[PDB]
Amino acid sequence: XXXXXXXXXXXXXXXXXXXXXXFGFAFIQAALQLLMFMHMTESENGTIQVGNTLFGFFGAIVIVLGSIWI
Amino acid sequence: QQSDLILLSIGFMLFIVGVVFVLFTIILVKYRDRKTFLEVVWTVIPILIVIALSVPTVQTIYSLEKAPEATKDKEPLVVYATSVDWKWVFSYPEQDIETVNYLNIPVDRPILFKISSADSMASLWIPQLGGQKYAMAGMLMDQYLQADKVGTYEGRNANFTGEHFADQEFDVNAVTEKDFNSWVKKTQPKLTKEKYDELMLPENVDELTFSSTHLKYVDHGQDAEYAMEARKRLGYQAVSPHSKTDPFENVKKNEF
Amino acid sequence: PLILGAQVSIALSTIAIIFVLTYFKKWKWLWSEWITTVDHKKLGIMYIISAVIMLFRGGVDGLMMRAQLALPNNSFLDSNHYNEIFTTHGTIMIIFMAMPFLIGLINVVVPLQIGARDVAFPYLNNLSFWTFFVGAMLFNISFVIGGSPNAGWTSYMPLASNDMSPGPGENYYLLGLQIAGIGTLMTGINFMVTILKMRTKGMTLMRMPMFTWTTLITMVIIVFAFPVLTVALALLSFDRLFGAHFFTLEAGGMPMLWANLFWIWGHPEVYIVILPAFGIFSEIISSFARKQLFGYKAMVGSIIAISVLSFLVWTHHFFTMGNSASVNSFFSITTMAISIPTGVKIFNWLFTMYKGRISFTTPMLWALAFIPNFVIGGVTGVMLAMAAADYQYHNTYFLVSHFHYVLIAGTVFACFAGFIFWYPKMFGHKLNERIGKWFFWIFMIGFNICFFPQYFLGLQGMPRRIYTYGPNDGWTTLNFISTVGAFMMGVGFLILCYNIYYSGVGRTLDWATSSAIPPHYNFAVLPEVKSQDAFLHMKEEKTELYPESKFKKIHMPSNSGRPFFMSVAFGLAGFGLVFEWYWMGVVGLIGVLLCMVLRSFEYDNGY
Amino acid sequence: GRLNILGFWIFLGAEIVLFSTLFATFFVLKNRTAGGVLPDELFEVNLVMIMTFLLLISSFTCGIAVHEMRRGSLKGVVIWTIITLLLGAGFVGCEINEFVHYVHEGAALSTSAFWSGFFVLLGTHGTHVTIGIFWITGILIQLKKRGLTPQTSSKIFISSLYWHFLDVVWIFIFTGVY
Ligand code: HEA
Ligand code: HEA
Ligand SMILES: [Cu+2]
Repeated sequence: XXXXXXXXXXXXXXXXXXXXXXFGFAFIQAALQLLMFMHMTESENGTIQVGNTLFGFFGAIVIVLGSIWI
Repeated sequence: QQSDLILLSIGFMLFIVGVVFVLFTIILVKYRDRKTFLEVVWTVIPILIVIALSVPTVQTIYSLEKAPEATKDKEPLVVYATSVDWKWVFSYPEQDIETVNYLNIPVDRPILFKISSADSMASLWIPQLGGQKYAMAGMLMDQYLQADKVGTYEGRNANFTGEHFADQEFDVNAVTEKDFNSWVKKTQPKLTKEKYDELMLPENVDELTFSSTHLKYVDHGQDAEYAMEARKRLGYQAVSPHSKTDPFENVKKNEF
Repeated sequence: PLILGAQVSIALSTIAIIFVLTYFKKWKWLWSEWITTVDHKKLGIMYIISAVIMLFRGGVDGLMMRAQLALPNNSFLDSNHYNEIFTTHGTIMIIFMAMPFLIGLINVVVPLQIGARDVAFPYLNNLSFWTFFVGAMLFNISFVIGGSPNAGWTSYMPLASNDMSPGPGENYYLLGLQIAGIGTLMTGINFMVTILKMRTKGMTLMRMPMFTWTTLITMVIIVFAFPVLTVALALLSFDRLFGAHFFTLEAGGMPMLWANLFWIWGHPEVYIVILPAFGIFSEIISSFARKQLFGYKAMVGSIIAISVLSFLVWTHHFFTMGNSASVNSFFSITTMAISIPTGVKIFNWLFTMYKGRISFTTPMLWALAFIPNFVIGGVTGVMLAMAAADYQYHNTYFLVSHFHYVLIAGTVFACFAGFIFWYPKMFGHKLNERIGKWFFWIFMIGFNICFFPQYFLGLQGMPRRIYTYGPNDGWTTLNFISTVGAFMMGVGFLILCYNIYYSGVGRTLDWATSSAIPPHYNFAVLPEVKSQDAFLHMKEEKTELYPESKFKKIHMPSNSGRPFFMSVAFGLAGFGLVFEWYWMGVVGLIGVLLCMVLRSFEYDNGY
Repeated sequence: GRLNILGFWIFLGAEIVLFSTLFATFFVLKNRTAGGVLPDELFEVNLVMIMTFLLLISSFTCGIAVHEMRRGSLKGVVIWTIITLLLGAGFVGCEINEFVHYVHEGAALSTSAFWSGFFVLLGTHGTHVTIGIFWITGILIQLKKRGLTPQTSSKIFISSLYWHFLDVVWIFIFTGVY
């Protein structure tokens, strides 16, 4: 019931993604996965769970933006 | 040798650190045998050791970019440098001349070395010129040099080893301007069109004067695919055991 | 070729010796209490006993290198042999020596010092040994069966595909490490949860103490700096075999693109070899010294710095390839910001050793020599960070002389420190101390006269990866003195093996076990600890033991024979793709077929 | 209580670096194809691929929340996990026909350096979503002689979140390559 609100809202992000082509377009991609993954991390085993992927995306910025930096 | 002053000056900086830990161990330890505020106050000296180098090094990284040794912004000589396997190739675009495994440059003249490679990555070290630049097969890297004093400068490669790579030592010389102008006007064989393709095979070679520039062939700095049209057009691809000797089909210029 | 004819007969002899002497009947001890065993104590034993095996393989290779490089015009090794021997020497270390030796000292000492039974997933940790072992047999079978790689431990792409030319050369380096990368990745995932959710009551996170903290940081970089190696080789494995053009010179692909992927994994993994080396030395220098590791807000706080700052520095092995200048100063300034979180860690062992007492035993000598020798190498890598001057001493032995001072003093001594300091854990008694000092002195003095002349060899003008130097300004003796010191370290490995032929001032849960060679269940009751150092607070202060009638049930994570068959499938698929089979593999697809069948067996077994 | 929900969770954080390396490779090999075919792919197929996968999680974000956590639809496991299993073959079948149709100029990794990354950045991508089907159907063999209850049969959740991690880079691929 509560998940249907995020699922329906996520579909609008992909539709709005096509309108961008057919920063400003690099944040809607992560925001789509924030709403996608925020319904299943915390808690109990949390903090470590949602924290493990936090510095993981850091390396993704370091690897991608670092390779393009040359 | 512009960055050589960094080497000698930094040597004493770590010579002190090497003896500081001699004082931090040998002074005590022996005396002490059976028979929170210092760490935070220590955070004032460690950057002081690296920030004294995190500025002159950066003031040199940007210094080696623009016009280097002894010239402001005049006398621009260009020398296209290409690296095949084992063997070194240098072509002068100023006048139709190209030398192999040998290079002469006038002293106190800017030289815009266009660095590139043919088949394998390399880099013209030349321990007398200082900084080396990788020979990237696919694009030309600019690197300016000069000559301190008249002499015989040794030269070698970064030596990304591959059977014939330790003997990549090519001798270069730096003479006066008057003697350099008479060197061009004496030589300038020719570009035999086919002998260029006869170079990409890795063996051993002698001087090979060549009084014609080769840059009329796909630039070589671009389109680094000139390794299939090279080794394969003459019918040759090596292996590790047996049946080598350039898999048959001769024509070349070797040693002895 | 003449030399490689004797070893293939000796390799067949060792296999034939196993059948007669050992295989009278082994499906009762080898297949039961070993091979597929689950106890972490036995797994870590098989880890370091393999690294000692690789020490002799990398030893004869490393010795004959400098024996070939004794003086100019020497005709010991030709071109295509000095190229294969020095490449095998570097790859056998770090990957197949320092990695199984450090994790071996981690898969044994770490689970005891936390009070837990085994690890988080003692089943996946079983294959994590054979996953490396089949990758070790893969890389070792390149001796006579195929061909050892000859492109260096880095093995750049433009001299690796067709310009290289040997088919079964780089393939072993590709499939050998690709399998071992899977096992090592799981080794960093097992211990990241073992130290986070299996600690005993009272074992606080900030104090547990510091060596297990370095292991925590060691297994954090493994998780984020090994999937890179998993695809970096997979991309390269597609170029060689399946005909991909990621970095091939022909179809236009970037040749330097494979360099950044290898070094994005390279320098972060470079600390994975020095992090447990720092941890093992952190205890031994603070255990026999009978003091407290003074400094945690700036020592464990300094261990998190190099954990995240290890991925903003990897672009220092380049510099020479003419980058965007500013990006050559970014990673040049940043590299200086990494020798400060590491630099504070040396000022933490000397002030944990002062005011307190000390007694120089064999494990202390490994910690005694670790302090200067690692710094003498560290006071050289600081110069390598200077990109303005890195162009002068890039490669040319001065690079080799820097790191050999950094890693042999750092990890190899830690591999020897943890070898002796935690040898009573492995079996009864320990090493004879007095003749063990003979091994230390000769191995220590030969280490300096081997790589300190290399500092002069490289600065004078001797590049690396060269089989003959030549009479250049009388620089022959410096190359010979380096060889004499190289061969002086060789003398001692006999003493090291002679000491094993014989077959404490604890401050943590090391000697807190019920007896020597601790049992399977390890600790009948879990210690309350509730302090920074458990053993010292559980000795003079009160007593605290394992009282009877307070026992309980067992753990019961018995053995499963699938990890051995699972790693054989990887070894069979990898070997099939390497040894010939250029385009596709007939048996390489079967290994994936056998693996995916066993991955269905993974979630089809109830226990 | 099972720690495999966390142990096989930091592995999902490791695959972020796995796909970031392939994203770093592809983004540097973007301006190549100096000699070959320029990328001109079907637009409507990309949305049909993503909208099927965005509805795949739409039937999976509420596929364990209102399934096992809210109430107890033990009979719906052969309904919600099966319907979401058929959507996994939609991405496999469409990407296979997308690769087969790419044989017409630009086949495999041999035509150009750019197509090497595209077929691999979407290769193990396609392999991860392929083995997930064999993993989601591997747990479906439990409603027979087992039929465990929630908070005990952790096989469903640890494979559901790994299956959810796909849509993370699946959308990042949508903005990455397209
Ligand atoms: C863990 C790191 C590590 C360790 C322990 C060693 C161990 C040794 N290494 Fe090496 N080395 C590297 C890391 C390491 N090396 C790396 C990374 C490369 C480059 C990789 C590449 O690019 O290819 C390299 C390559 C390399 C070079 C540079 C190659 C070149 O530039 O041409 C040198 C220089 O002399 C060298 C020497 C030695 C010596 C003398 C030892 C000594 O420690 C030897 C130790 C030996 C023993 C412990 C056992 C002794 C053996 C015997 C007693 C057997 C005697 C019996 C008979 C001969 C029958 N090795
Ligand atoms: C255990 C592995 C290990 C560790 C810990 C290090 C540690 C360091 N390394 Fe190195 N390195 C290698 C493994 C390692 N290295 C290998 C394998 C190569 C060759 C790879 C190849 O090409 O094959 C290499 C080569 C290498 C390069 C690349 C050279 C090239 O381009 O070819 C660089 C460049 O920055 C470097 C620098 C450093 C620095 C600054 C540190 C610092 O972390 C060191 C920190 C220590 C100190 C800084 C000294 C102690 C500090 C104090 C006593 C405080 C006071 C001192 C100051 C304030 C300065 N080393
Ligand atoms: Cu590094």
